[PDB]
Amino acid sequence: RNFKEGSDIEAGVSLYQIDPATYQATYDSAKGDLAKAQAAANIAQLTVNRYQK
Amino acid sequence: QTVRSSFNNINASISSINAYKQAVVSAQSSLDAMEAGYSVGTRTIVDVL
Repeated sequence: RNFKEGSDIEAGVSLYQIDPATYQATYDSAKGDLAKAQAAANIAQLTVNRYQK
Repeated sequence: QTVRSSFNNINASISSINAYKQAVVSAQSSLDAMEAGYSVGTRTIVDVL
């Protein structure tokens, strides 16, 4: 828990740090598969810059 | 037969030139497809040479 109970909370403030260990894993397994997209889209980008010349 | 040999050699050899003058224009295009293809990186230096 990240709040003093009974206090006045601002919007967008952490109330409870929930266990991330199965969501941090998916967030890495999206960001891991992000880099599977934007390494291949690095190259298909760079092929076209080698073909426009 | 000798005169017509040379006259039909030179009529060949004009067309032989215009063959191999195009074969330069082929190979000069293929070379410049390499020098532009190697300066950007798609073809290597041995595919140039």
